[PDB]
Amino acid sequence: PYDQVDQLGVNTLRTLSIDAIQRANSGHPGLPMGAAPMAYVLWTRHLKINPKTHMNWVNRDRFVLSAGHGSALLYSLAHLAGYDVSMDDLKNFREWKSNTPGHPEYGCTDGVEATTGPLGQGISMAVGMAMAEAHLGKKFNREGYPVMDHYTYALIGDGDLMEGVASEAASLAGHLKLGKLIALYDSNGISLDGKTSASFTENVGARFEAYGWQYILVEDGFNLEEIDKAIVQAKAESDKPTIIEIKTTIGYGSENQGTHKVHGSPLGEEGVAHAKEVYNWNYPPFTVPEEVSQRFKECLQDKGVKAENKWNEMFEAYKKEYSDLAQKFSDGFSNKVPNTLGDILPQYGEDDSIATRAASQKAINALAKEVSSLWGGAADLASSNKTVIAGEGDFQPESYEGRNIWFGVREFGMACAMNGIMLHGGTRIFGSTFFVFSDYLKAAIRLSAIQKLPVIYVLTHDSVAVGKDGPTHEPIEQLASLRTIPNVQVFRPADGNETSAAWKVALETLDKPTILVLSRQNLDTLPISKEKVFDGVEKGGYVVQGAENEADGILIATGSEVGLALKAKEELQKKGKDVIVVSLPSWERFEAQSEEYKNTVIPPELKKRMTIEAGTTYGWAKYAGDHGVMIGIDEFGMSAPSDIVLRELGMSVENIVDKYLE
Amino acid sequence: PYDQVDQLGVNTLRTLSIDAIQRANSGHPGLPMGAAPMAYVLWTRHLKINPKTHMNWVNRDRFVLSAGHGSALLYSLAHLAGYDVSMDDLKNFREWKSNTPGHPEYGCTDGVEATTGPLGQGISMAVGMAMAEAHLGKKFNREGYPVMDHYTYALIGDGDLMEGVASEAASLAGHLKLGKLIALYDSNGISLDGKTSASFTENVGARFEAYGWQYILVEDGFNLEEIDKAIVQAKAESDKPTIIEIKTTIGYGSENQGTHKVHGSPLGEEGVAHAKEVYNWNYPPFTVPEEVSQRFKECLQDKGVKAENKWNEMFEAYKKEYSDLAQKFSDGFSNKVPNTLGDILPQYGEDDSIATRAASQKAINALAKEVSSLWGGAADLASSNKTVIAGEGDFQPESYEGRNIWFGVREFGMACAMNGIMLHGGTRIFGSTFFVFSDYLKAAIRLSAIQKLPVIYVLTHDSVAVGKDGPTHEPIEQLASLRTIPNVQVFRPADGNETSAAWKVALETLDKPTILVLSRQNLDTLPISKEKVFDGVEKGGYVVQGAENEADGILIATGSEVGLALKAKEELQKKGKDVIVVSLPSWERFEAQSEEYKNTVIPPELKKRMTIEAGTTYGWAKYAGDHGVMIGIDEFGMSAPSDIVLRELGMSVENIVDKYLE
Repeated sequence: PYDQVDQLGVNTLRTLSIDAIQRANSGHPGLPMGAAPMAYVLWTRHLKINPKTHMNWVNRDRFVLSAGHGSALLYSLAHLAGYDVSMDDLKNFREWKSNTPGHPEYGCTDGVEATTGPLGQGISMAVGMAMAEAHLGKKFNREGYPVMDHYTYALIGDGDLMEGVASEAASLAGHLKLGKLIALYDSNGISLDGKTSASFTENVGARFEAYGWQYILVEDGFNLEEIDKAIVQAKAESDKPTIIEIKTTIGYGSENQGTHKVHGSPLGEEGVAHAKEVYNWNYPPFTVPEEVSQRFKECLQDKGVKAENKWNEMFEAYKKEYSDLAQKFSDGFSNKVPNTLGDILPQYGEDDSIATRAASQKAINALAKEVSSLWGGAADLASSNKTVIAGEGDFQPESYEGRNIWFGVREFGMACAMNGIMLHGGTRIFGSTFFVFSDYLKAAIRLSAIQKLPVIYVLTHDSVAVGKDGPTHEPIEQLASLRTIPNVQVFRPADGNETSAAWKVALETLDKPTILVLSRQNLDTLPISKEKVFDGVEKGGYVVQGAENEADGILIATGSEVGLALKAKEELQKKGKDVIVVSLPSWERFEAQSEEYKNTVIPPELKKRMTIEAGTTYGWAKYAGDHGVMIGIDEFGMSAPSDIVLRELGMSVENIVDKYLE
Repeated sequence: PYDQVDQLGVNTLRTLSIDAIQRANSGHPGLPMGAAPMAYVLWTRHLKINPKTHMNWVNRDRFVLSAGHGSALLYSLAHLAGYDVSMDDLKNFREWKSNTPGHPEYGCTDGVEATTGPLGQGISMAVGMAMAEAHLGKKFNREGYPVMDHYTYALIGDGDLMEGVASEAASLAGHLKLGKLIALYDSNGISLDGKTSASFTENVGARFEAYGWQYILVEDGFNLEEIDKAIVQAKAESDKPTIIEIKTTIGYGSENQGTHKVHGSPLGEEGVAHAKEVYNWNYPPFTVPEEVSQRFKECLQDKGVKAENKWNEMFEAYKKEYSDLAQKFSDGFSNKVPNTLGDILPQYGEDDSIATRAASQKAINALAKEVSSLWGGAADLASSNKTVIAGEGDFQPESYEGRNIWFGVREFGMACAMNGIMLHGGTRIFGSTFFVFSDYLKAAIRLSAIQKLPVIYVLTHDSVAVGKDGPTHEPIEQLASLRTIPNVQVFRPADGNETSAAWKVALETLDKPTILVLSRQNLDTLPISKEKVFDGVEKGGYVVQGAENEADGILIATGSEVGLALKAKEELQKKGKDVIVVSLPSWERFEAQSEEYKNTVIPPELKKRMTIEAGTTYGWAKYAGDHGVMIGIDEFGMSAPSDIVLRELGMSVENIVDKYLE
């Protein structure tokens, strides 16, 4: 099974990682040193990948380093395995423009499946990848045609297991019985500040068992043979996901091994030498020994090529027997969308009154028949958010084809799962909760943005118009929270047509997440054509009603406040004041337009402006100008009837009119 | 033990709650109906409180309804118990300005210990309350003087237990062996969307046991006697916190009992009648029966008065035997602070170079001797944040007097615990993590703000200057995230004197949380006096260097960018341009100043302005104006040496100078 060359492999990982860190004079040597043994066994015997085709083989096993600080080990693996990470790349760890950055960045480095610096999120994404494999397998697989059949692995440490979000992900994964998911827990009794037993002395195996996982202990984590065995039993147990606790010694080889001092700093030239002693390692820095290159070739590369070719062959047969199906399987992965979205989506007449959450629910159902790769759910708020895909089944172990995911009351875990689902490929995902609770998943939105994933977030109950549930349930600052996240687009639709148009844009946008911000209360339909609303929303902002002749002023608004501005336009047309009304459903989309376009919507030279949005005024001075007035809410709300809360916080016609006139 | 009158009590809670909800035509009747039995047993036999003194008795048992949607039960209890919640108040549930709002609001209603609409946070705050009781008891208690000796209870449901943050809190509570903490779990198999088994089928008892809690099952949750017994065993087990799982039927009495339909909506007049049938209840709406009033008086009120008086008597003896101690015990609760803070805190000379995280560490240690009620810790980042209180001990079961809390990698649980610590009273708490991970605890900051708690958040590693760790670890949008939260103050100190001044302000501010945003890299000391910096920081913004005569322009900056602006002032004084330099360490504090003061710092009439901050430009147009230029970063950062990242994202002198001149 395992012989002496293999140990020289383990130690090649150790040394590369440590040399990389030492040359950068920056990085985290402890995990590489304690976890090379486990990573070696996995990558050489148990990872079904083919580096020769980079990350394009859709049925490769997926590996995630959730303990993202172990990056130097991941790169050393990617290099040994044959990905486009060269020795020179390892020598540029943490250097400007390198493909070997401080924490792993998906899209930056060949072989890196996920961006994982932030703790907890790596494993919770892996859970999403595993849900996707299960979903797709059940939808597409057939007698003799295992088209979506693979494992999901996550390497995790104590930090991951302390984070709430990894609890939410593990509970959800246990309930969904994701038997193809396996976690390798590098259990070394050390976190950054010191002994883990200063804060974390819980029984991890038992918790995991309480979730419906399988727990396996490997007491000797430098025993390659035992790790292999544990992974084999993890695989045989396909009714349950499995966590393998692997007892290791952090910083193995340093005088400081087993202490916090090896967690987050280079060893220094002395400590690198001392570890090389203990390893009986005599090679110069940044050398791979020949027998190690050859063992990886043997174990990993050649096996990978043959499994991909046997999958390509099996696949060509699939596509001939089950033609229409395999075409959908391909369209899933390539994100094909129909040209008729504009016709498929619901349209609203000038008399319609509908809440944007309900108009979103109607888009979802109209879309589900035509975009067959679309699935999603709510964080135990499908009935409140309105995010049931009617008659399309529930995603459960006995029905992995069901398209309605029941995330439970797990906002952050939901978001991270959606990231994994999208890293996996093959579907379009959406997830809903209340906008005020976007604070709970904000760090995952951040990761959607970094990783450029077109996750769709459906955030309902968007303002103090929520009413009786009171301040904790009434958003104020959450638009500012999400608009500021780079590489996102936030749409706050003003009626049902804007809401349909926002969903179309969300389907057509493939390199950033789209966030839809939706009302609880009914809103009137804007008095202009479908054609113009769709154009305007595709552009992020547009004129809803111009001035007959020369404009006295301009009202710029979003969401539910656009109807308010339309009313204030009427009241003001009396008093002798003819104002423009602009809807600005997305700041980000609006600013990506030409200066020419933007000038047509907000006249650079017109200076009597009012901005109106039920949320903080922070940021609005940009459109309001030195001379403008900002109507907004910069205080917590209250528990009262909707109309009273709005009136009292100044989201009224009378207030907008008075403020424009004073 | 329990007799027929008691059951009529249980049913008074049920009916009041349901009438309250029905009249409001808004609210959540399911939990009240299924959990009155448990709440009755607790409040009448096991809650050591005295309503006659409201919430002023510092050693009362603390009760938290974590399932905040059960508010109508909480108010019915507060009313029956004798708090200032009248029958008329119950008739104004969810009505404007009522003291009976939709979800419970601390500070709004007599008898309400915590604001708990957002799920997970109620129990995690309770954990903090329990840590405070343990801390204070160990510090102050003596032979025959149990001055801080009481229980902490939390009533929780399935939603709480799905949330990550309640896992972080339960793990931490298990590790700290908080034996005075008891949770009552209303386990009814139902969440909002449907059966809990659609998403949540884990073994809660076993997880809780894996944390180091005691688990007790009460299979018949309408058996008053069994609940009582379980609470008695929970109390006898003082080595471990205890969760009591109480199997109930949600909406008991409705045709719809045991379904999701009773979770979040009124029953309707029909269903209220049908529940009253099942209860054999013949009274008119909003009636308390006489024997019930008398049983509460008997069980709860009179016992409460005698326990408080016996504590007052025991206390007067304490204060005479242990005088200096009991004076500190009182100063703790009243938030007394010395007048010499300004002298105690570290001061920096014009040559000093220090990172604001390190200057904060020095303030912490200088403060700890003089403010004896100050304790705190880090989310497994004490060594990175710099939040070790030197030589003041660790907070652990064998040393509950230790003042350094090891929260582990539990940002959100840390924050919520700090809220509970502050609701409890008796200390000043601070907690640290990396600023980029404030996203993880943002919902708890929100609750500090709502509840007006002067929690201190120490957020380090504030910008892309972090460098090699790369984008996931480099804040961009997080200042916008926190500045927009109503009722907070965010300070981004520009040197060590501003950092000392910010800590003083944080101690003196008692009605909102203070957030300190701190640098990783060293910053130079600002070239002006201690006196002027302290004045300026107390004011939120101020002039650092004026123009010799007439100003050509103004540079307004924060944090580390103030030193940059000072350099650009030198380079610009050449080219014939004399500019003002303003430091704006806190927007919120600055805007609370008079218009007169603000005009002296930022001249209303001067229009050549540049704002400079290493983070998003969103919001800055307010100070920059129509004609100004905003220097900021609106993209994710990169993994590279600190100085290169700053240069490339334009946080340089050369860029500020060119931009001011073009």
